[PDB]
Amino acid sequence: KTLVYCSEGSPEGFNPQLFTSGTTYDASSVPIYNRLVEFKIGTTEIEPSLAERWEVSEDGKTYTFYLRKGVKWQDNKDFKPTRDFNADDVIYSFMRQKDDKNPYHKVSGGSYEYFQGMGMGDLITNVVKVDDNTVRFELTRPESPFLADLAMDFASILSAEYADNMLKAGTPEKVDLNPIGTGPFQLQQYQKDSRILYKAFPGFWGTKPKIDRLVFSITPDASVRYAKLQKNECQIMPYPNPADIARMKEDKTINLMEQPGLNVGYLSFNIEKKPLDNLKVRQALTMAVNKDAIIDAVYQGAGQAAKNLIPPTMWGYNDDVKDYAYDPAKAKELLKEAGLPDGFSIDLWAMPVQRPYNPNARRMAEMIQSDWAKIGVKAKIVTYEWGEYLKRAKDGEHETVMMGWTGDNGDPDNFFATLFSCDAAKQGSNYSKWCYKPFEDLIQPARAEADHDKRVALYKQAQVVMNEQAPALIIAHSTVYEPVRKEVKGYVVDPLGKHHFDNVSLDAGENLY
Ligand SMILES: NC(=O)CC[C@H](NC(=O)[C@@H](N)CCC(N)=O)C(=O)O
Ligand SMILES: [Cl-]
Repeated sequence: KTLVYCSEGSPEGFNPQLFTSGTTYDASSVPIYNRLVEFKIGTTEIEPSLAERWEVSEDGKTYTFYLRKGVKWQDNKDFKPTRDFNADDVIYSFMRQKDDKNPYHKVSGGSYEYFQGMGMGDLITNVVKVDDNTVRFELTRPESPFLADLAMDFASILSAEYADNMLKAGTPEKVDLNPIGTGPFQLQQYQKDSRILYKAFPGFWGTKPKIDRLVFSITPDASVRYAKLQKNECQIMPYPNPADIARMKEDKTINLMEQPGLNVGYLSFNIEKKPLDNLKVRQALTMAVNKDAIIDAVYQGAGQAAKNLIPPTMWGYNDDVKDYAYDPAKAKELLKEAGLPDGFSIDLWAMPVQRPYNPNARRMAEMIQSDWAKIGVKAKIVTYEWGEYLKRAKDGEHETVMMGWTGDNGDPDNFFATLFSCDAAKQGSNYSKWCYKPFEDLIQPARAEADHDKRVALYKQAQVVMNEQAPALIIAHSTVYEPVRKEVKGYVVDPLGKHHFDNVSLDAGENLY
């Protein structure tokens, strides 16, 4: 049986270590690779995966994983494995990211954005082979999110034998170009911006998928995606046009699943660029924007105007945080107070693809542009190919940039630290380039703290500190809609935002209306 998924854009590549977009993860880490541990689908409950069990030392600084035996690696034209998954695969996977003397560290540019943005290098002091089936992580300090971190895409396990061979053959880049995993699907063909083809991996260690061919039809226009869905040219699609939601609910070919998103959409201010280093200017740009008007016009009601980086469904949420008011007059006065009575010009980057937290960045940019103009700020809307967009914003080239997040592990650390820490400003996904000690003073002890109520207290104050400094314009938390042909059984919406096909089957017959 063949399932066709209409994806929203092209993946950036096939080694998940090197990238941060859900687009890439759906095409790489989710189908092809495994992690040591895995969340139960639809939840953030951690379950055994490549590690069948683990122990944690009483001081929390040592994690020992006992690895599943008999796990086969995939094969391709350049690689046939001579051994099964073991500790060396795990050690290669992490040392490549951590160690600049590992031969693969600079391969494909070595942009381990998650690894570096989460400060995993300062945390993980060693990864040790206890024996062929036992690996030990040694940490410099306790880290409550660490187990959840190992369930994330960036911590996918790559093949050390494959890596060995490709290095000896003088073509190490093939590890990143031609993926070899332990997972349920293997990559068969990729035609850039057109299609991805997968077949079920016969030697897969887990429960076999109920489909044996998986096709991604790369389809960036949401209206075209829905047209294909109605024709059953694809059976699943993400990010429907917000205007389409009403007739989709009446569409008897599909089940329209919906849930509150574990996500956020925002506009990052690059505080390295004038005049965005000025606090009153950031507050003025924030107060000029009517967020409720964006929820109405861009999301067509399907979300909530935001004051905090984390959505209401994330624990630690601080409801006592004080929203910036929509007040252009006062925003103009703040600019005057800042010594900018005649405003200024600034660029506003908007991605060209739909995101779970932003269904139409272009249209939203036009609204913010119109809002900013009322206070004398002239925004220039800029866009890039999705992969290039992320790369250049990571390089700090933007002045302001539209951005967002679906949580990866259910933990507040994965929002506050991964998006707004100093580590993330230097080498991660903090495109505000904001590095602020009183923030660090909260989010860093919060990771090390094991007491849940104490973690809640620290994150609540991190929201206060962040709101006071306005390093980003926090716009929305959005409703998630996932249209699925009724012929599809077994599909489960992921609050962590990836799309999983290893669990789905297709009915015998089909609806032709
Ligand atoms: N600027 C960035 O690196 C963020 C891009 C953003 N990524 C994510 O939200 C992560 N958490 C991947 C998880 C997911 N999308 O399912 C994106 O738009 O994909
Ligand atoms: Cl909020």
